[PDB]
Amino acid sequence: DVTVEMEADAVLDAEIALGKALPPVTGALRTILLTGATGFLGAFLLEELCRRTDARIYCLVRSKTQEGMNRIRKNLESYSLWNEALAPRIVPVRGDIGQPLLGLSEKEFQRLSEEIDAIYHNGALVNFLYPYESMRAANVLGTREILRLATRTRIKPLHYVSTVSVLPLGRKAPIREDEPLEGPSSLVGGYAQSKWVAEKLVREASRRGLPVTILRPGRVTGHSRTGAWNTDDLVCRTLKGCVRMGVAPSVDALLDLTPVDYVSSAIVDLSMRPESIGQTYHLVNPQFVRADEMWNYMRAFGYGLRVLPYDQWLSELGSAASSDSELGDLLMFLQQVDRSVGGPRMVVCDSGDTLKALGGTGTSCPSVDASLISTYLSSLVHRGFLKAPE
Amino acid sequence: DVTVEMEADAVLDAEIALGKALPPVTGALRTILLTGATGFLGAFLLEELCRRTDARIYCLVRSKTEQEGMNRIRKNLESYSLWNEALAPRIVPVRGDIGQPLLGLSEKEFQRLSEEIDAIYHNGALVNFLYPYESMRAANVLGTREILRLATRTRIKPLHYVSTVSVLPLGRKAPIREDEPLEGPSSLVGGYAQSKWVAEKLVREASRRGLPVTILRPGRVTGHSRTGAWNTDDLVCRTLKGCVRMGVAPSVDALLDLTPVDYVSSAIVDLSMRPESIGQTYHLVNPQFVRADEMWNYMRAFGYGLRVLPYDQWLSELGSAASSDSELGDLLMFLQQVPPEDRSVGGPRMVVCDSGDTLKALGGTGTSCPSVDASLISTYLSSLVHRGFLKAPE
Ligand SMILES: NC(=O)C1=CN([C@@H]2O[C@H](COP(=O)(O)OP(=O)(O)OC[C@H]3O[C@@H](n4cnc5c(N)ncnc54)[C@H](OP(=O)(O)O)[C@@H]3O)[C@@H](O)[C@H]2O)C=CC1
Ligand SMILES: NC(=O)C1=CN([C@@H]2O[C@H](COP(=O)(O)OP(=O)(O)OC[C@H]3O[C@@H](n4cnc5c(N)ncnc54)[C@H](OP(=O)(O)O)[C@@H]3O)[C@@H](O)[C@H]2O)C=CC1
Repeated sequence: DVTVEMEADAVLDAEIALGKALPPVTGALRTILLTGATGFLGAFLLEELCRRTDARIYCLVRSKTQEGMNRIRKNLESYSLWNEALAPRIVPVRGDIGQPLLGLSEKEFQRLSEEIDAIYHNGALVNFLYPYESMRAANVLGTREILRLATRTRIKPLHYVSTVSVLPLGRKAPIREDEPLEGPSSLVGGYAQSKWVAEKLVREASRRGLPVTILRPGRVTGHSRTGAWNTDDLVCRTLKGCVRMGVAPSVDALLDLTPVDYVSSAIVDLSMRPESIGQTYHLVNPQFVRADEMWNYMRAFGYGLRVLPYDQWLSELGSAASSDSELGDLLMFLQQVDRSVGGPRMVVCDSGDTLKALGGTGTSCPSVDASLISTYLSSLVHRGFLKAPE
Repeated sequence: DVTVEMEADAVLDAEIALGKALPPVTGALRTILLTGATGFLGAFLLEELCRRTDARIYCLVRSKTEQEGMNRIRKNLESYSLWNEALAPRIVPVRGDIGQPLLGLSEKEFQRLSEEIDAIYHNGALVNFLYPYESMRAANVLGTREILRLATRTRIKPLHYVSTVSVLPLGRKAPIREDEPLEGPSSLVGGYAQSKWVAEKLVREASRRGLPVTILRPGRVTGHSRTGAWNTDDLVCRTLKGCVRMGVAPSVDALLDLTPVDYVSSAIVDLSMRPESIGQTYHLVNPQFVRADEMWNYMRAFGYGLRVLPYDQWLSELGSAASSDSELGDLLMFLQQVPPEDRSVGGPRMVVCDSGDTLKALGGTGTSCPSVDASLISTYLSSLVHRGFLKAPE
């Protein structure tokens, strides 16, 4: 039972504590550690942090070197977020969070525990096929070693990127941001299981006096103006799927789409508030969308789409899968546990405390309308992922 | 559930029968239809048939033009050290899709094929262990249905059908004999097993209706016993590279089966030209079982270090390893999908067959199954190292 190994992992080592660590900095941030800079959200996080702060962003990246900066640079460039002015703000740090001490020597880790003022832990292995064991190192031990730095030499505030996937599916009443964490058993998939464990670890460090914010994004999607978006995204995969065979599923679940520019603005905004310490926030769209509505938006852009019950739609996918290898790659994702006629289940959240904490900021989630979809679709079209609607 | 789809599908359409078709050739074969000439066994089949008959081999191949299909065929055999340019005039490439009605031919092309072809070796099939039954319904079931339609169109054509030992129930007290009929659908795991089960049900119905058919159930088919030739996309090649790469292997209960392709090829051709074979079913599997630890000993002997762990613990370390390793992750997907009974301590179950009826049929042919030993495994690994699939040892 995987649950037996999760519980054991959710225990934080006794020596991960404030102990005799010097107090957190009270002035402005001078140096920040960000993980996941070569990823989707990390890119907009990195760029947002350069804009809203004057701190040097230390970016932990997997690479063979000065090769880290190029990975970072390329990543931001793929989203239209890079300028040369960013280069001096960014300090790549060669590492691997799936290793002890983030893959640094004892000597390098000690130096880091002295230079870093605050931590934005965004890095994680996101994979919807792999079992728990696959993501144990990066997600569980990665977070454990983050807490180890956060408490080493001098206290460092931790802004932790978690997911709403830590909450049980198949629930009518949205989940409030203050409700405590449930059993490990209520969870499906190795990713959710790993993030569940990680958040347990973080909550333990918080209860032990480390200054921590917990941010649970929902389904994060493209930048609402430029439409910049990760095409390796399952949502993106699924979109091409339906397009290319001209049929979409009916699902009774309410759909959440949170543009990444909101999510990243929100993270920075909430991280800058002393009131956020100890708090959890659901960074999801305040406004939910229905299945058929997104289909309407997509027809309007020009793509034809027959609408089928989810079940009958997976069947057609199965058949088509024997045709395309990309369509098959998507079939593997959808062929697990949620396959019935009303679609897959998915969590529903309240974002009350978030909307409240952000009411005084210029940070508002974009609304999901036909205009946003067109921004997204046009982007995928112009970038070659999709063929232009006839 | 899918067994209900399976059962509906195992029903051979009414019109697929003998009726007014001219009887089968009784003279020498003039033309042969071979499916799957771009695949592994088909390459060896094609070479056996070319060597052992004087017929022209019509190879149904997926391509944009005929000359591309010929190039596809050509390249395949060469990858196995099977090609020879004397074979070119022997081969008649045939553009089509066995997952399409009439194999992807027009009514006119289909009628003309139904006039030319004297016998059918149906070896083409979608072999995929991740996809569901619905993904392989087209090639395996309706593909087989359409071949049976060809075999009964205009004039009768004997069919030699490559099935698989995987249509057989797993975990049974006795090695399944070639004589026992098919069990129900419910006890087959995986879309692949399920589509082949359906396909064999179809072929047996046609048989019952009087179509001359041979049913040939290969076991796990492996590299050529002398050259060591083998297709790397193979799940057994896949698995072996894994264990090598991560320096550990699982200890399993199951008796393993290894059948070199050159024995399968030859036995299929052999049995097919025996008139005693019609209506009969044969199990082309290695008569001698090998054990897990035996196999690990042969590869250590070749030079590869291998720790031995229990399947579940080996499977767990595979999980850990797949974090950074796409191809490791890829392999992990195959094994995680197997039902709990075959993901346990002793590892995956696997079927055990008898090949008595095959031995007698292949009394004196010079055709027998090579043995599994360090020597065979050395031939196998040298090839893969040479092909560059494997890094050499030490
Ligand atoms: N809709 C969404 O995408 C959601 C995201 N989140 C969370 O946001 C965070 C970012 O997700 P997202 O941007 O979408 O995913 P990405 O896969 O695009 O980015 C993952 C980042 O994590 C890095 N990473 C993974 N493993 C390691 C490792 N062992 N060592 C160092 N770096 C590593 C990756 O570096 P590398 O390039 O080397 O792989 C990459 O930069 C994650 O924690 C995710 O769980 C939460 C809810 C929803
Ligand atoms: N260990 C083994 O290999 C065993 C194999 N078998 C059976 O042997 C036969 C072939 O096995 P194997 O050689 O290993 O597999 P391969 O995948 O190597 O060969 C598959 C062959 O089938 C062709 N094929 C698949 N789909 C189509 C299609 N829609 N139209 C035309 N051709 C198609 C392929 O052509 P293309 O290249 O264009 O895809 C290819 O020529 C199968 O019937 C299999 O069930 C049975 C037991 C064991």
